[PDB]
Amino acid sequence: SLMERLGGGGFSARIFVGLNVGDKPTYTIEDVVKDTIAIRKRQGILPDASFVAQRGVYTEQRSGQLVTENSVQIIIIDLEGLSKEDFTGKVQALGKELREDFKQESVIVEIQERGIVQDVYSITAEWYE
Amino acid sequence: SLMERLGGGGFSARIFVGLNVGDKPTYTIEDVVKDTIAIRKRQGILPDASFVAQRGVYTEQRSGQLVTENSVQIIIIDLEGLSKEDFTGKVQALGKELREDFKQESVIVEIQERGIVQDVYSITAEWYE
Amino acid sequence: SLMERLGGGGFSARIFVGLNVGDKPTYTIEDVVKDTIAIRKRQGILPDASFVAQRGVYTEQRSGQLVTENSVQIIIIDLEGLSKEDFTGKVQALGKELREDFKQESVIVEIQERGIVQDVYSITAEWYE
Ligand SMILES: Nc1ncnc2c1ncn2[C@@H]1O[C@H](CSCC[C@H](N)C(=O)O)[C@@H](O)[C@H]1O
Ligand SMILES: Nc1ncnc2c1ncn2[C@@H]1O[C@H](CSCC[C@H](N)C(=O)O)[C@@H](O)[C@H]1O
Ligand SMILES: Nc1ncnc2c1ncn2[C@@H]1O[C@H](CSCC[C@H](N)C(=O)O)[C@@H](O)[C@H]1O
Repeated sequence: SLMERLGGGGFSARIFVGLNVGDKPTYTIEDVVKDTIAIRKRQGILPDASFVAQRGVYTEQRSGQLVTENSVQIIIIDLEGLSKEDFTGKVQALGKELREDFKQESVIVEIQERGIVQDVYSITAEWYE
Repeated sequence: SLMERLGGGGFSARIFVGLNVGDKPTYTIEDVVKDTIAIRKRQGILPDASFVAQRGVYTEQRSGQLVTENSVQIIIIDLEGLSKEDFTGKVQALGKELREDFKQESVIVEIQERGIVQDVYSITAEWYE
Repeated sequence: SLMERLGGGGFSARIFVGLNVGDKPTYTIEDVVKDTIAIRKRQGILPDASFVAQRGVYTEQRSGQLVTENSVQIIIIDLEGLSKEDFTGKVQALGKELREDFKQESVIVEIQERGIVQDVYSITAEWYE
């Protein structure tokens, strides 16, 4: 076998997507897998990724209620050697669309370069209050 | 949606908690979720976290027996902008209490700052020998 | 309890192993656990590790087909204080053997030092074309 060293700037990302809508369990990990594939295909990017099922604990921003849900940790290693701006923008757009598609108040996105965190973002719904 | 960049020094932690007591499967991931919520509430800290089910392999320290168990990886991203000392101390106290509550010989704690590991600790029972 | 700070250069690794052979679901996480234990024992290294079940999305290299499979993320924290070369070589050998044992086209290996990625490798089958 060949020991192919990955090129590029070593970008990766983690996205956390919950599966409750409010306090109601609603979605499944496979829903997130399929939606992520669909989004990334429309970006023209290699969709390859890992999806980890989790239990998540989250404090709702508006009410302060503490909720426990199933959630998904999406792990993306850039295998295409994208620029920082290209990779970051495509991951941010994916996170923003996942938030909409799953009716989420927040989606958390973490961008890394050689494992060093460049940015952690909370993508937050602007539902009118 | 709003792309809220997380503030603070970028602290996060990982805690590994096994669910065997010795070679006996005993606990579940939901037990760890509930206990973690309870501990963190008593700390006055936001409990929000992710919990990943795993299979773990561990060599017992006293006997050298190799055990395979279910285990839990707790992932904590600091969203409150705590100081290094505050966050580190609260994570260490959580790990220490989890070790007691689940009758564990070891709990592993990893503290990161912008993804760079600051400390890896094994919290080890002092059972008399 | 004792708060034992881990020594060494802080090496760790992640290995991603799929459970499809081509487009056919074939293996299970427990197969990977058992094979990893067996390999690491023959290396004379402490086998201790964590194994995370995942859903994985992968583009096949030769055909371009997009496949969704179950997969396993192996997380290895070096607790023995190995040298960089020793740890890296033993993780690479484990990844290479896992690729063979599970009839995989690719296995992904990531080596970290204090969380900073030193290398990401794709271990790729040289099946004759
Ligand atoms: N501080 C933190 N550290 C680690 N994981 C966290 C976290 N805050 C949230 N998470 C993870 O992020 C997931 C989604 S956050 C909450 C989503 C919710 N359903 C909504 O509508 O907004 C959680 O389930 C948890 O797995
Ligand atoms: N070197 C290593 N690298 C990665 N994960 C490890 C590890 N050593 C232990 N772990 C993880 O840490 C978990 C708990 S360690 C063993 C706990 C045991 N039940 C006790 O009573 O002490 C394991 O199940 C495994 O998931
Ligand atoms: N770019 C990427 N980012 C994150 N995870 C990835 C990835 N590419 C692959 N993976 C992970 O790596 C696993 C194995 S890669 C594909 C293995 C396949 N069965 C083969 O025979 O080659 C996938 O299931 C996925 O979990």
